[PDB]
Amino acid sequence: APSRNGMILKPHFHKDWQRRVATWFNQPARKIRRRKARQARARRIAPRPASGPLRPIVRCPTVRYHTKVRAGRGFSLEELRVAGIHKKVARTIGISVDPRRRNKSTESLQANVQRLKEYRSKLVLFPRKPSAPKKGDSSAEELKLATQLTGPVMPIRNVFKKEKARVITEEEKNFKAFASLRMARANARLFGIRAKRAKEAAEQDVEKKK
Amino acid sequence: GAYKYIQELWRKKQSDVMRFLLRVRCWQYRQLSALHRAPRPTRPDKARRLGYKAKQGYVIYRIRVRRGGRKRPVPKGATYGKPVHHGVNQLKFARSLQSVAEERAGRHCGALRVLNSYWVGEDSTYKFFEVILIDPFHKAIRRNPDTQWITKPVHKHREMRGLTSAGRKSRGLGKGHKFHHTIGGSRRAAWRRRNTLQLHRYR
Amino acid sequence: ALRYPMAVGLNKGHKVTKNVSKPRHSRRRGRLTKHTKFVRDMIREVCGFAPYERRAMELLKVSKDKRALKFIKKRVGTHIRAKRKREELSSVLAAMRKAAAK
Amino acid sequence: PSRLRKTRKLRGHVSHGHGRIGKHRKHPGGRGNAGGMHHHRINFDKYHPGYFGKVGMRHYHLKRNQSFCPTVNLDKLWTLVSEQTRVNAAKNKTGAAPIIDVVRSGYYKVLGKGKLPKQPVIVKAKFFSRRAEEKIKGVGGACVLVA
RNA sequence: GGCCCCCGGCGCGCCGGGCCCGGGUCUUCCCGGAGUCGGGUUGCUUGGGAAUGCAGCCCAAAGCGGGUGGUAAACUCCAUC
RNA sequence: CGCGACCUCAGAUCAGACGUGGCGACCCGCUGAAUUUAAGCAUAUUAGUCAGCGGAGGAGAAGAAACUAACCAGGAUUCCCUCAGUAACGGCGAGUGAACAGGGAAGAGCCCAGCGCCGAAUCCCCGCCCCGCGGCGGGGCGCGGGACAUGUGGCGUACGGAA
Ligand SMILES: [Mg+2]
Ligand SMILES: [Mg+2]
Ligand SMILES: [Mg+2]
Ligand SMILES: [Mg+2]
Ligand SMILES: [Mg+2]
Ligand SMILES: [Mg+2]
Ligand SMILES: [Mg+2]
Ligand SMILES: [Mg+2]
Ligand SMILES: [Mg+2]
Ligand SMILES: [Mg+2]
Ligand SMILES: [Mg+2]
Ligand SMILES: [Mg+2]
Ligand SMILES: [Mg+2]
Ligand SMILES: [Mg+2]
Ligand SMILES: [Mg+2]
Ligand SMILES: [Mg+2]
Ligand SMILES: [Mg+2]
Ligand SMILES: [Mg+2]
Ligand SMILES: [Mg+2]
Ligand SMILES: [Mg+2]
Repeated sequence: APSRNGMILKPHFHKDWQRRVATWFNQPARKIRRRKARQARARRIAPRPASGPLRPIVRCPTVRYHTKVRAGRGFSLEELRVAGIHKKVARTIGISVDPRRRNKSTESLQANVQRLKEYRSKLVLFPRKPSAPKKGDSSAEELKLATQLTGPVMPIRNVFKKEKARVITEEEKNFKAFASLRMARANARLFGIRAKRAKEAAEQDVEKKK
Repeated sequence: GAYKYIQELWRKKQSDVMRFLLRVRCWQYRQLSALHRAPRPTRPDKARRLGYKAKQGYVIYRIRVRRGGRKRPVPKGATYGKPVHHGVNQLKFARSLQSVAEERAGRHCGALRVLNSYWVGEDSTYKFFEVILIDPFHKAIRRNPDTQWITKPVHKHREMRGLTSAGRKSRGLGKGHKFHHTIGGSRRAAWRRRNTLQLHRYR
Repeated sequence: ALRYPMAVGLNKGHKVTKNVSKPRHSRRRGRLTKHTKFVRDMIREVCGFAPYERRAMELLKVSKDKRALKFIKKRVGTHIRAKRKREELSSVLAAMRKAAAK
Repeated sequence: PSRLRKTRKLRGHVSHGHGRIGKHRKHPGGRGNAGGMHHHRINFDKYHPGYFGKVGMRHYHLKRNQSFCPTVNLDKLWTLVSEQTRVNAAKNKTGAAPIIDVVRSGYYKVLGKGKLPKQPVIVKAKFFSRRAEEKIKGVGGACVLVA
């Protein structure tokens, strides 16, 4: 029974929940296990970045996130095609490739080509045998580093372009933003009917002739 | 190639030809036992799309299944309980008849490992099916690398666990908004995830 | 007179240049192929027509074509499938009519 | 700390602070929010006016990020930028006015609470208030729409 | 820290086999899983609400089609598989 | 009234293989209550929960979009944090109740049928030799059997592919 003021509150402890309580006494033991396993995987992939493969830059979806930029899942085929890396090979040099990515705008594409180009510059492809054929880099850039790269490879940093102080032309000052927005709202709202009434009026003008 | 023709013909099931044949087949099948090993696949085409291959150690049992729904096995009515659960007549099994068909083929030939099934006709009383089976221990399967996944012992009794194409469908899993139940492994697992008090160390 | 890009209204959103890539090969599925067409109609002269199809042809002959569609919708399911079927049936019926007149 | 709790001080006394006329029985009201309409009604309708009843429109597949629009007041607009933009300005003598990209700092709308210091600006933002616009103009600045 | 066993795992040599295994550029061809989808339905199920998912029964497809696009339907553009 | 092909079917203590029961903490498929709550109760709730049956593995299941979205767009599955006790359901009462985005753990992608080309170019079992043999394999040689054109193998599968 409720007594004088309080949130009329609904707890969800009506099922047999104590049968399915999940404690976290693992977690330290877990955290270590991951960490060992992590250090092992590094050591196995000896001069290769611990990170993984290189991954594309990509914008988030939705109005909310929109402005931010992450690492994506893998580079698109167009981006590999333009960079000039054979897709089947790109996997073998540590370049993530997804093939389900569309590519809508050319601003996101050229950026991601630039990424791969830069990667290919600062990559040290070892030759297959110790005897050195084409592609494989010099023994200088090899002895000076068979070094792993700690952290994510060529990390993405969401960055801003500084706008210098303008002078405010008599035109910026002239603008009526709030009004403009109200107008722009109503024209989206009313576009469709306006077009139907105009289509009606056009039919009335043609009907007047016959 | 002939298979594409055959395929398109079999889609004309209301046609004069295929209706004639289906009636004659279905008569014939009805005049045999509920489980018999067909010497060759009634539908060669279908079998190939489902993964049959006309080499040794692929088998095909044609299995009959009784049709219609599932009346609640309780004496008289007497589903004693709240009158939500009073139903006995108009209620319906979760798995399909085709799955039941496979499951029975699987039951019978324990060594054999159910791959996949297809349909061959339907009377009022029965349905008919054709379950492609495989020996996991016949060298021609064992040594062929592309099949030798079935010889692994995780694939014991696919049909029993809800893992053939048919018995997959009841589980209610596909990508996208039309699912969510089954957004872990399976129906049961999501419920499990959703009804765990995760009780953290520090809270 | 100053056209700032807006987050709301008709020609809204961030103004970006569009690349016009090759459309994915996945998108061309169901496109009727010369050889598949031949197979399809090769079989429509073996197997012939279904019963409901035949009944609809008889309605269409009579020029009672709404009742034909009402029938096909109840039979097939949707409107759009029923309409697409009724056009095929009317095409078939026409090519018979052209074939008879010779 | 049981040490500190009340049951330590109740030891010895019979009723354990629950009285002996009426006792501590199990669920004398009913369990939980039972009786919202009957027999607990007064509490509900003098501390939760409007619990019972529907109202307004349903909305099936609500996704919150569509309606994302975090606001900021003129009150503290200059807070978004380093003091030395607001200082190199009221100085300079070009009549420059520094830009304030509000969307960079994580606010989409610019509403209009507060006094804005007499010091020109260019406020870039997704949305503006009417008053926020007006105040900005009165300072001798320019609102700027961005997508 | 030591010695002794054994076993693993990886490094080099020899033999036996297999193995003549690319990429871009322009042309000519090639292309998709039916009693399934979809509909009606009844019963269970779901937060899913003029049907979230699974079922039985009846109907029962197409190929610039088909599916999705969280309010039933028709017209219409788009998007997306 | 024979002999011979094949088809469909039998029988063998025929040669050689496999399956059967157990365990069940975790896992997959079915099945499925009622105490209970609602201060009564029938829908609801308890709960797709206990009991019931089935089948597994060292994990299982899931998984390479008939996906999300509606953005300047993301890009298999699983797991955690969040979303969120929210959108929604509900004698709109009791009560119940997800998903996308965002940040992480991890990270890996592939193969058929078909359509086509290639003298079936493929597979299984026999038998003789050389090695190897306590996870029955390699190489060679047999007019030695059989499977297979009612389609085996190489190329190839939507991220396009072939010539
Ligand atoms: Mg990582
Ligand atoms: Mg009840
Ligand atoms: Mg289905
Ligand atoms: Mg007290
Ligand atoms: Mg007492
Ligand atoms: Mg009292
Ligand atoms: Mg329910
Ligand atoms: Mg709608
Ligand atoms: Mg067992
Ligand atoms: Mg009660
Ligand atoms: Mg009571
Ligand atoms: Mg009672
Ligand atoms: Mg329930
Ligand atoms: Mg149990
Ligand atoms: Mg598995
Ligand atoms: Mg799939
Ligand atoms: Mg997802
Ligand atoms: Mg909150
Ligand atoms: Mg529930
Ligand atoms: Mg082939």
